[PDB]
Amino acid sequence: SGYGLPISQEVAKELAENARKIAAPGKGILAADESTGTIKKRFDSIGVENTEANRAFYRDLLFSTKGLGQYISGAILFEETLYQKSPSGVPMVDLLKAEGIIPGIKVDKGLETLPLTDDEKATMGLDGLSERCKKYYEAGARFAKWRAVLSIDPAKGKPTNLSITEVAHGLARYAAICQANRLVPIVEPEILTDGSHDITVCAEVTERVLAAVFKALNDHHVLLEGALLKPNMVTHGSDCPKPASHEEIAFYTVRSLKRTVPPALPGVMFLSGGQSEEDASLNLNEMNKMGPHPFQLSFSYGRALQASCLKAWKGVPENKAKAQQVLMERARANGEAQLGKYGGGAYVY
Amino acid sequence: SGYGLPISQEVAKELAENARKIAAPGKGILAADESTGTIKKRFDSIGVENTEANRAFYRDLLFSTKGLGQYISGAILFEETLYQKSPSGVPMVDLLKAEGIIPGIKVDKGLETLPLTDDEKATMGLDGLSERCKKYYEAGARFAKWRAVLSIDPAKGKPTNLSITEVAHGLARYAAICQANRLVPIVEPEILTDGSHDITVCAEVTERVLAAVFKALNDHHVLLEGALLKPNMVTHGSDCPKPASHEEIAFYTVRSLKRTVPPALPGVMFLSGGQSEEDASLNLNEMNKMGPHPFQLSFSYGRALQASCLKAWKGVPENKAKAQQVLMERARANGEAQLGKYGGGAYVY
Amino acid sequence: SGYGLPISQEVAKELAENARKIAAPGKGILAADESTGTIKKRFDSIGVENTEANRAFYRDLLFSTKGLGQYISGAILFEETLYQKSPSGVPMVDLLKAEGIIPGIKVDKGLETLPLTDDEKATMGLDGLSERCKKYYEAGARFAKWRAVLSIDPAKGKPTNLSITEVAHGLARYAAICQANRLVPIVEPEILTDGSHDITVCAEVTERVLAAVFKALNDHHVLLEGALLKPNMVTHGSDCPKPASHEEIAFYTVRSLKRTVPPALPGVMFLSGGQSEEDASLNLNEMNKMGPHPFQLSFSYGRALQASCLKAWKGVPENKAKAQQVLMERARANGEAQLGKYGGGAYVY
Amino acid sequence: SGYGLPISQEVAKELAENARKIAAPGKGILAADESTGTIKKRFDSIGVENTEANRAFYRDLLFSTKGLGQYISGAILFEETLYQKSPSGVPMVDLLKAEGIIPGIKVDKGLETLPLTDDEKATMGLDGLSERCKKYYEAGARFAKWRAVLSIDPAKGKPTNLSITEVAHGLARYAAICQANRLVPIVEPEILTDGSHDITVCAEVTERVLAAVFKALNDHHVLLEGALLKPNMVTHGSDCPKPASHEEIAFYTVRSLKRTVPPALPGVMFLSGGQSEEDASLNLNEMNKMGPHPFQLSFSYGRALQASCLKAWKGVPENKAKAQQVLMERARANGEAQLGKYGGGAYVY
Ligand SMILES: O=C[C@H](O)COP(=O)(O)O
Ligand SMILES: O=C[C@H](O)COP(=O)(O)O
Ligand SMILES: O=C[C@H](O)COP(=O)(O)O
Ligand SMILES: O=C[C@H](O)COP(=O)(O)O
Repeated sequence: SGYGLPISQEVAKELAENARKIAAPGKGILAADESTGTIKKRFDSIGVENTEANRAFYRDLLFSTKGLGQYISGAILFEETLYQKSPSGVPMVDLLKAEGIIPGIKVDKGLETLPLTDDEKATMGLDGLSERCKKYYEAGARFAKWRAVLSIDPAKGKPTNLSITEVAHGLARYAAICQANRLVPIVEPEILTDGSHDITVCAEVTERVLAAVFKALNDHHVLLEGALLKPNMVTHGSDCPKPASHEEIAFYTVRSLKRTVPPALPGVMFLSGGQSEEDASLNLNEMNKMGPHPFQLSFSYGRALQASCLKAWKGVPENKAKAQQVLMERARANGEAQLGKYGGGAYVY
Repeated sequence: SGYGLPISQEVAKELAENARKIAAPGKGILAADESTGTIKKRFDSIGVENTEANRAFYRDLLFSTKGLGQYISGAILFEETLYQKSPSGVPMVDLLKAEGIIPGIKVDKGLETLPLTDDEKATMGLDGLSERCKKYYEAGARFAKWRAVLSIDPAKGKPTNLSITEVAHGLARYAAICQANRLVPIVEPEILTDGSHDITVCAEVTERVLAAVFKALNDHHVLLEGALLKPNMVTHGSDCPKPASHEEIAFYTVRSLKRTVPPALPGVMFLSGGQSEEDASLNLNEMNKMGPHPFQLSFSYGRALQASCLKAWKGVPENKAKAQQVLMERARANGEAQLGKYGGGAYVY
Repeated sequence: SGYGLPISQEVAKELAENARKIAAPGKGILAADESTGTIKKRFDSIGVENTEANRAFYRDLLFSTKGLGQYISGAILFEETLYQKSPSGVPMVDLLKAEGIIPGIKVDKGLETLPLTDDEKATMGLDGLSERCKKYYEAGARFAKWRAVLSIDPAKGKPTNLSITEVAHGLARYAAICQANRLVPIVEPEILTDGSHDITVCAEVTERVLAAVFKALNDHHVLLEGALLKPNMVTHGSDCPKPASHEEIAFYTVRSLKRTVPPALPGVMFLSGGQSEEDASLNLNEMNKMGPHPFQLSFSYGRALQASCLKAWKGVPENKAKAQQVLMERARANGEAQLGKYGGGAYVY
Repeated sequence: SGYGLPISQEVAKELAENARKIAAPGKGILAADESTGTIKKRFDSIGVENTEANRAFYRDLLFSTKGLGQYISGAILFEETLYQKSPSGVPMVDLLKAEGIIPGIKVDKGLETLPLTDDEKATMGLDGLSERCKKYYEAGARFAKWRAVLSIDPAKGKPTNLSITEVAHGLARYAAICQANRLVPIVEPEILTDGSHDITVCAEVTERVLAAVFKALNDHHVLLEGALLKPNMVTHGSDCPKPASHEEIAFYTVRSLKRTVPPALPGVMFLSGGQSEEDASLNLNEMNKMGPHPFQLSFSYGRALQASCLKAWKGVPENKAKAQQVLMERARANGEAQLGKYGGGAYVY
């Protein structure tokens, strides 16, 4: 009767093979999909003018790092970069392919307030998405990313039912559209750290959100075997004076996932959401000392892979090698953390 | 806590006043929002080439009909027409204002298949909708329309849960966005007549769909006082050899509405969905002999107001007067039907 | 396919005829279904020992009041009373029939905390309900009542999603079971007045609860034509120093109903929930000066019909006539209030 | 705000420890909770009169089998048996304790048709359940069982939305009540094999049902760490002429679980639902050659553990030893199957 028509075996096999390649042991994702405006903030941190040439130089600096593919399975790109050439004229996608890094593409169109909420956000982008996915696949992308955002505010009842319902609906539609176009969807429901709530509050909210997200994925006929999750870790709020221990973050994060995520999903690729480079590595490492797990626990890091790379680049060209060196140090740290083998650098029901 | 923030009293009052003006006794809506392609079919029925000049001539023929505002409270426009001038150079909106007809604007971006359904449709258009609503309000629109489509197929389980969920979600988001921009949303969940199902099947499906739609409107903080519903009448499927009597259509249609539609909604403006001009009038008339009702039962007709107008125009200019004459005959028929006073032309639980 | 099987036309007609008889103009319900324990509190207010003989005397005092049927369409009984005889040996149901008052029966089994909520309540009683309904119908009952309870506490997020979901589920199951056994279900989702919240908070919560209740009634195939609603009025919380004006209570109460209740429902029979006898009458009267309405707005009062009757009885037999006199005064007041004709005694979006 | 209050750490630890003991490697559950009537059918198969003495003899035959605890971690009892003594006067629970088998208790009150469905069933029993759980815990029970039933009928749209919603609601309420009383809930949503549908239809329906069940468990604050699932295997319908291969049943069953069941659940204890003793063992064995899994895959078998035991007993006393011998043969077979080590006896997206 009215059940989902069967997905194409050929398409399903491609999605599942690529999702498992992205969630490969000892590897994770480099998130380099900062929009034209978000990257301005980054370039401002080191005093660089946001010219197309500078963005091309920096993304070339990242993707032409020799040996990066030992630790990086995929790279999320902004649309500009997907169709960009390096200063030397090499397509960015060809830099990735030479390292065997799978290109991915951010496909949402950003955030808009839900009417009559206290500044809670819907993620836009479904219009034309299917046609965009087709073009992006032809350009070399094999996975996609769509970011939704929720916030915790006990006094205001955030996240409200409408926020959660909207986030889940947008992610499920986006995920099904991606899979119909041969792109592995990264499902990113980010619960922001804003506030002074405890780690146990983050855990409760994360559980409620993921339960809703995965029910909606099921309702929309999303193939978990060919999808990835990119959630927040479970942590104290950012206004808390003391950060939770790495063991605490690891425990509550794994618990929240095991309570809500069906194990057909091949990989959970965490966002770093403002954490320091070293915390992001140590928190992931601590989770993978608790393994083996029913899914790969790994990373999809932007700031946590690039912070020191930017401060070492400083917009100054000649120290490109130094900047690439520190990117490799962080890629190695997080690849080792995926295995629970990172040596440091720099049950509750 | 996490309830809807209060709507602006000033905005709410405008929406409610305009919704009641649109649902005025003895009046209804002229649906003239045929897209550039849908109008080609119409012009083909009488052998007219779909030039911008011909579309402008025909829409001018409609909106410059003297005295049309006695029976027509509002006119739904396609975007082209909202910003168009008549052949004589008068803005289409000024033609409407001269008759005191409120301009309205279709804001959805059409239909797209839901992945892994049997050709069941999502309605697209939320991206940029809020900004479009602002521009359309400045151009003179005071209400909007968004068409969703469902079909009945018992053997295939249509409409499936995913279809209904998607339709309701899109309509609720669209309605809340419209109201945040001072536009009265017409909520159109059209259940197609395709198939050979009985009128009682149409009634069951219509009830399930409207129950879902109105729950979602509530979830999204939509102000029913400043909204309108544009549903199918409840009828036999179009493949049935005998059409249901007008009394039967009237009974099951009113029953389906009274079982699902809260009476804060000011107006139900039916689509004609393929009915003949005379059936559309007689079916509405029969419902309003059953009055008084908790909401206005009226019309938002395209074909049922224009069919004979087109065949009388034939693309030939000079018989503009004849064509306008027959438009007035149908506008009067349906205005009188709104009052249950149309004289004809041409309990089950 | 998987839609509700059609209700029996014969059963549906009986339910709809009896629901409309209960919601008759100028009449309402006497709620006399105080359990054996709840009545102890009442008898304690005037110093009477809760013997079966005293309960029989008092219920006989109520139901043998000459002319009560001019204002009382139905009487809700506790099970004991349904099978009880007056001190003179006349069955209580025969007293009701002699006045043409329809007997009704409370069928829930009281409240139990939902695990891991802050003392939020499920209503129990579905087990054996269908068989109880059959016996109660044979004993003369023609409608039933099932009380659910919610509370407002913004700091604790009450009513929580689980509370609302449970209330709606229990009411919908109970209502469908009643109708399968030829009993009109009174659907009572009582939002308690406890707290210091504003009337606008009560309105928001009442809207959310009723939207959920009526969606669940639809999901469970409940025939609205053969059902009744018994909601709280919309008021300030009981800890507020100033009580809302009668005009304010009337406005927000009617608005909350018209925003959520489909007009196929024949009647809304308010609970008085702690209001004084005179407030209960004046608040209902004010709503029916705002008529005519899409459904009957009337009363299902316990305390608001009996408070002075008890204090006049005092457990002293001989002043049975005085007590019956004051019951008639309150029955007349509320019957007149149903018509908006009570002369007193003793738009916001 | 309105989230679940924290479960008691002491209660949670007990539930999780007992759930893991029940789901112990190489062991599973003996389902001996046949009601007084269901056992009549069994005794009739071999011509035994359903006297309390015969039931006591047979349950004693089962539970006094020497060495049974090597393969049986728990035994589900009917209430009669929980408070029964063997013919020799030993309490049934003491027989279990002597083998280290954990006693469990069936707590539902059977099935009742949902009004206006085509004979789809609600499970009754929530009324008084919490108090029953307390008494059963004092009598020695440490886990409970509640059976819901769904059927597949594509032409009738079964299982309908109402069936699934009801099943999920009843299971979630029951599970939360059990855990509040220190009993591990076995969650049994049995999809019947009735019909001629393919194994892929069973897989689709099983996925939809389990997705709904686990969302409802989350909504009701059920601790997955202290719960167990008892689902149907995924198989062809019982009217199909050819039974699916053991490899096919194993593949689709594991897939349906991994697509819907969060891995915090410690154990999935399959019902045998009419399968032969040898099929039940071989199908489980085939699943555990596919291990290791994110949860224990094991058995909760009635017929598949007792069929030959009954036919060997024949109601004749003296061959008690023979009957116990064959029970041990089947207990060993299924314990070995839990490990994927049973030697036989007697990717699709
Ligand atoms: O974490 C996800 C990405 O950083 C979001 O990028 P964006 O802010 O440009 O949408
Ligand atoms: O009934 C609604 C309108 O006729 C839909 O117009 P459209 O086909 O151009 O979207
Ligand atoms: O308002 C409803 C009834 O007064 C409830 O009676 P009860 O407390 O005995 O359940
Ligand atoms: O599979 C579960 C049990 O066999 C059900 O026992 P029952 O039929 O007595 O409820």
